[PDB]
Amino acid sequence: IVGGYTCGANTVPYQVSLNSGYHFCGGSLINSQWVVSAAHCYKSGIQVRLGEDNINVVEGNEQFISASKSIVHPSYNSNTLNNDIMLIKLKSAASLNSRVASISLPTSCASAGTQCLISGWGNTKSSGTSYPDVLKCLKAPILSDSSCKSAYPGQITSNMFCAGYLEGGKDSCQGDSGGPVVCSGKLQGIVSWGSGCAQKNKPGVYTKVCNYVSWIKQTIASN
Ligand SMILES: COc1ccc(O)c(-c2nc3cc(C(N)=[NH2+])ccc3[nH]2)c1
Ligand SMILES: [Ca+2]
Repeated sequence: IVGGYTCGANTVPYQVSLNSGYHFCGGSLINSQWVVSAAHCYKSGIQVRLGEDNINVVEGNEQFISASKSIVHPSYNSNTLNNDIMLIKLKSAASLNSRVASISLPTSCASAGTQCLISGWGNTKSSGTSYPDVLKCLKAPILSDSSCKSAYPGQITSNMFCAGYLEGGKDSCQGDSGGPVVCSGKLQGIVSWGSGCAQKNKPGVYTKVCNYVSWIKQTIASN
């Protein structure tokens, strides 16, 4: 997260760290046994880490659960990143409390101008790598589709939305992928891609979760 602030331990209780021996992606807890992340975060050997704050120290509140299966969206395209969403089922259910809680799925999509909270342990520099130990937060607004499409002409599908600052300086970055974009208490986006990080006129692009709620519910209902 570039230009963000320290969230504070356990203030984002649905945030998970996808770990394969190091933090590689973010994710969101949607019920005690399922996590939602981005399809480009897929790999086998995924341990889901809940209740985290400093990902390098065990401080208490952490629950490490192995993924029983990951379900990448069948229409995911790794060249365009269209349908960049993945569901991970956990081997065992997490104990939900105040530090580990699920986030609700939206009933409607969000509008441009909606302010959302993006969080993650991804890079904090737009030039070079500085990964933090604790979770960073950034409040960013969803942008209008016309500004999004003028920024990435021909690269935005109806399953993507832009959120961020066109003047540059604040954005999500590498390491943040798969994590949550929460607006008004509802999961509206999944960190997906961007051109560099916090560069002017290059806002972050996110998976538009409101287009997948029936797919998520139908898939969880059958697995
Ligand atoms: C270069 O290697 C990788 C590998 C996986 C990623 O998700 C990313 C990545 N770049 C990203 C850029 C952004 C952004 N909003 N500017 C957000 C997530 C990203 N994730 C980069
Ligand atoms: Ca920790």
